[PDB]
Amino acid sequence: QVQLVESGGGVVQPGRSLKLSCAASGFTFSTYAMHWVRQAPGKGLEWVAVMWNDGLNKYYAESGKGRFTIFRDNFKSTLYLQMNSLRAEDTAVYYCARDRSRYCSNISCSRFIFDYWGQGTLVTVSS
Amino acid sequence: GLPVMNTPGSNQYLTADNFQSPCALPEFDVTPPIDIPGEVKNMMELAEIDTMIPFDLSAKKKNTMEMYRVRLSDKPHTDDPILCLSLSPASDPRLSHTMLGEILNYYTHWAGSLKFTFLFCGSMMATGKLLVSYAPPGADPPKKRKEAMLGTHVIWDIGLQSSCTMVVPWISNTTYRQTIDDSFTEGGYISVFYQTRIVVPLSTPREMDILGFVSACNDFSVRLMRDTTHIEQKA
Amino acid sequence: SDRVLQLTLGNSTITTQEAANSVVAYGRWPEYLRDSEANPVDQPTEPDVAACRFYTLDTVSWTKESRGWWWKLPDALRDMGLFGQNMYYHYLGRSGYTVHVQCNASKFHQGALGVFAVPEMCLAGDSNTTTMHTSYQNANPGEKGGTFTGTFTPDDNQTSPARRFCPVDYLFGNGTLLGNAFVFPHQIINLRTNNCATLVLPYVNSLSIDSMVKHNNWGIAILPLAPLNFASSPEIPITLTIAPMCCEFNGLRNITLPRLQ
Amino acid sequence: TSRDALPNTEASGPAHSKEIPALTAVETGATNPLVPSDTVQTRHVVQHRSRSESSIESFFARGACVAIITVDNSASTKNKDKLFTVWKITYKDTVQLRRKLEFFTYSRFDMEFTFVVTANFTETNNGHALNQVYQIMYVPPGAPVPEKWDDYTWQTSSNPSIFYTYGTAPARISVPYVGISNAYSHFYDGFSKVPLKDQSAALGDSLYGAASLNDFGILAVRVVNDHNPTKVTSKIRVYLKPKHIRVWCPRPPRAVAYYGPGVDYKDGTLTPLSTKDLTTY
Amino acid sequence: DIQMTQSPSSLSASVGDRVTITCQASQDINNYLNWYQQKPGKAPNLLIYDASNLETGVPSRFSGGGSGTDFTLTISSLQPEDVATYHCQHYDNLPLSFGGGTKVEIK
Amino acid sequence: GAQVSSQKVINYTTINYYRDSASNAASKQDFSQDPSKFTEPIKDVLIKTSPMLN
Ligand SMILES: CCCCCCCCCCCCCCCC(=O)O
Repeated sequence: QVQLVESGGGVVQPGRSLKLSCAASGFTFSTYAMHWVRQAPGKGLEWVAVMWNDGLNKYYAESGKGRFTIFRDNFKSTLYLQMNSLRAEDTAVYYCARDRSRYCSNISCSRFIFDYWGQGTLVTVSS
Repeated sequence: GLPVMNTPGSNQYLTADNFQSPCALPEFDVTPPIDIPGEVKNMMELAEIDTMIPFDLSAKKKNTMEMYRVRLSDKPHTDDPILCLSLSPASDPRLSHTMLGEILNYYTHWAGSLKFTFLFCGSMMATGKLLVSYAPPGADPPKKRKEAMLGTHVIWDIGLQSSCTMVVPWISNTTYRQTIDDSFTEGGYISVFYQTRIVVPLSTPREMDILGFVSACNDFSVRLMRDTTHIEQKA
Repeated sequence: SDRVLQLTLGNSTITTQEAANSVVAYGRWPEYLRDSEANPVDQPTEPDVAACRFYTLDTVSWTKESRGWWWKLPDALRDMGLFGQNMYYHYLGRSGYTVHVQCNASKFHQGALGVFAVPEMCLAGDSNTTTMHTSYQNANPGEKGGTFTGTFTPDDNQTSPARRFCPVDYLFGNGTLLGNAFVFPHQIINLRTNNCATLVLPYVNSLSIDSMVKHNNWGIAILPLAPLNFASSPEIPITLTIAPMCCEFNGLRNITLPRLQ
Repeated sequence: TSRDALPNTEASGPAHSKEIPALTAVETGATNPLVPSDTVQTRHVVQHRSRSESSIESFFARGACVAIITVDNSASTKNKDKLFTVWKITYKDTVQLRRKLEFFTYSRFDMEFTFVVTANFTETNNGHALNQVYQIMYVPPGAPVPEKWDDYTWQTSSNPSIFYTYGTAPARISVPYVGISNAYSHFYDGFSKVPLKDQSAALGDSLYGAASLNDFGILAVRVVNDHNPTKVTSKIRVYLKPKHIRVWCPRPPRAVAYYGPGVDYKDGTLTPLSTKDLTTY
Repeated sequence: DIQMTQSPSSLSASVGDRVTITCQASQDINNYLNWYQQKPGKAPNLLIYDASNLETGVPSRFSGGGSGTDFTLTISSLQPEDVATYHCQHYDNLPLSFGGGTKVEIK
Repeated sequence: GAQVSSQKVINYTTINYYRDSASNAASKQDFSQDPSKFTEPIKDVLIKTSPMLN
């Protein structure tokens, strides 16, 4: 069992920005692609973005594209998600997950099966 | 089968062994080489190239561009030295980080002669003469031109040839010297003095700098190899 | 005297009266590909005099505060006449170079410049939280080149990094001491002795021929070994001229239009 | 010209002429090839020293560690599974051999791999374990990487593999020069992709100096024995020795601590030189 | 983009019953689909991958099948601790997407 | 087919067991070269005794 811990969630006023972090332990962080997945209260899962273990290649879902930014620091084994212009529809629990793409920077040789999930951090957009 | 008995040392792993082993990629087709410019056969070739010396290394000038420059001026004559060296190519902080010293720090023993080259970077209107000397060990290190004049020395006249070279000949009791600070195999002393002051006319800078270079001759050698202390890794 | 020289290539020509000498990197002269070492099978293109000629870059001013300058090849010549057209219309290319640095002053000036030619001149970035993360646009400034700095300032906009180099002068921009850079082909311009430098660069690479748009084979760096000063602020210009030699191109396609900004 | 002695030294008397060996011009870029006989009087001596072991072959004739690989052998239900480990082959995980190799720009050589395996218990006795056997499989680029310790991929029909028994002498194999170019490149001043003006920004972005995405591939390591009630931890250490090596285009050595696979450097570690005085011996 | 449709949204069964859940795709995706289990107040857990492979440690009463546009998750004999939400997830191409989820409860 | 070579302080013997040349041991017996390409790269020849520039 590896350990993934998210933090930075809380109450945020509409239209403002927030930053999330996910600290990984128990494995070589710099050799895996990392994902963000969120779940609105009482709803189903929804995928956000991925980054291919190099810090440069990434992909965003259409919901947060333009507003969200994903980046990582391989020396501190940390993953970040910056959110701007948060709307009331962004309230949800955010998870950081790890897939099986180990040395990969392309869709051709990646495969997105999530073996591990974090405990999740809650974000509330309200005033 | 053929009878045999094992001798001591069987099943050990020595990192300097020279045995054969099977190939994991049999019948592999290898790319042919091409004639790339700049091939190297021996490591002493790199040591035989002139590289610049950080003479100053003051507390406020080390790790800057100012450490390579030695200052001259047109002040009246004096018998004090301009610079001093201990001739420890691998352990003296001024010589240790040069290419010669960097290559030496992978070896335990060295021998041969050394060349020192100086370059004058003043205006064409400046003139003067300097003294460069080498004193073998065993006596007081020279602090006055009167003392340095008794050792091996050359007089440099600044003219149309803007550089001077001094060869430090090999002289020692042992056949090799060690690459650490050791009183038994110490090297000597090197210093520079004014022979006559610098003379400059009007409308000219009255201060100027010089640069120094060091390399090895074609009789230089190093034999016993070791790990270097100029690189380290953290846990 | 031995200080005079004349060089001619195509319709260009240069004359100098106060030259030190010409240095050939590793003692090898530029040459075309041999039949025993050519990987591609298509007929190459040799524009010859149409591209093998001297081009003059924009000049720069040398003062007391200057830390240095650097350029990349063949990037610096990407917009020069038909050479750039051939570079962008073809997939593969190779060539040598002749680099000529010009800088003159009076007999009452003093100072010195160190001119270095480095193969595979990698430089260090400015980010302290990522590595190898500088962008194509910043890594290829063109004929304007870049400048060295006297101090290291790491970027801190982690959500929007600048993605550009930060080459320190005394570390030579790549973690190695400047005083050891004389292992590369070089020539020193000392104002009291000579006023120009000439270097002949053959094609050096681990491949017979490569892509000219993606990879730079040579780099040119000019740093003041002794600061400039004059009876007194002093300022003198430095101009740089470069000529491709034995250039050869292969793999003709439609033209490429890179994103330069 | 093979391990032959260096040239002898001649005898020289006083000189009074118009020849000036000691005066030169550093500006030209050449080095003055002087000998002690050109500046001082010397005696004739027969030379015996030679440069036999500063050569490039002898400078790389040392086996150097490059990696440590850790695997476990315990019941899978436990918090830590029977951890088979994956390592991508490189020499930049350590600094010593990296620094030695980066004296040059290009090189060719065959490789020799040596594996040293050690193991130990983690809890208080509670029995022992039978002798263990390890499998080291080479996975070239494009082949399927194992996803479990008992996958079908471990059949190794075409992948090279080594089975090693604990307590025996270290394992060893050889491999040729396997570069797709005419020589390895320790530096690459370029990109793997060009961003086109007519194309979206994300499609042309690439790392600086990356060259090929991954040069040589992967090593996969597992314990072949099923399990034991007691946890046993083991480590594998990889050692490299270049053979038949050639090099070109020398470079200055690294002067500051390494920072990542590139030439980048970190803040607060840019002061290698120490204090001294200009006129102090 | 690809849309995943799950049915039924919820169901009830008695202990020991055979329960079947279906996830449908808007176009053929070969066999690129995973199944996850999520108990209340906890993160999902992987059950099936490649639409048929059973993850190590999962009880043998779970099994997946189907291909193309229709897929099925079945529990041979329901147990008290199987009450949870079940999700389907495809990875045919980016962007990824999940299903709506299906709740399982005891009758 | 064995190779007999002389040690430097008289002979010693070696044999190749594998068909791949990568399996051979280091044969050493290197050859030196002139470093003029690095030390004297200037175009024209240089004579050390005569004045370098005139
Ligand atoms: C168990 C068999 C393993 C075989 C591995 C073959 C790959 C060997 C690669 C060695 C060269 C390493 C790179 C040196 C210089 C460089 O390219 O940066």
